Amino acid sequence: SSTMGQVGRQLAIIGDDINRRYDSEFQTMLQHLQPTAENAYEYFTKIATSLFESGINWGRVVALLGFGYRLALHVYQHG
Amino acid sequence: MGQVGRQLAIIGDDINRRYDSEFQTMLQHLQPTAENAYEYFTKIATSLFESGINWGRVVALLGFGYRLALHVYQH
Repeated sequence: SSTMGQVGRQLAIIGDDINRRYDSEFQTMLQHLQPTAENAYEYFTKIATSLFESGINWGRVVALLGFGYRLALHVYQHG
Repeated sequence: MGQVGRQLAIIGDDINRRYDSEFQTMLQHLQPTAENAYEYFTKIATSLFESGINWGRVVALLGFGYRLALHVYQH
């Protein structure tokens, strides 16, 4: 009924679109890095630094968070 | 490293370009104020996760929560 439920379902469309666009693209970059528990932190901070030197918006931040989630999940499963 | 950081910049800019106006439209229908920003965010998040959780939905929630907080701060 209320707007909250309509907005919540609209965000599912946004969230699934982001998830479907870039989840396989995050995994491709992890295959190239092959990060491990010993170097996941250094990889992520220099990836983050290289991202923010060219600008910062909320889209860049959420992209980095998504990649950091996949990277950590990758390390946990392949490390 | 260099390409990973540059590709996430393209992705992040595309995400920012693709959905920012959709967040503004949601805020104008909610007409939120400081007093009820919590109630709106908490209920929206409930509706979002009724149909499942994935990182794409969580980051969308955060990008909207940041727009909501930014909108509330102006008023």
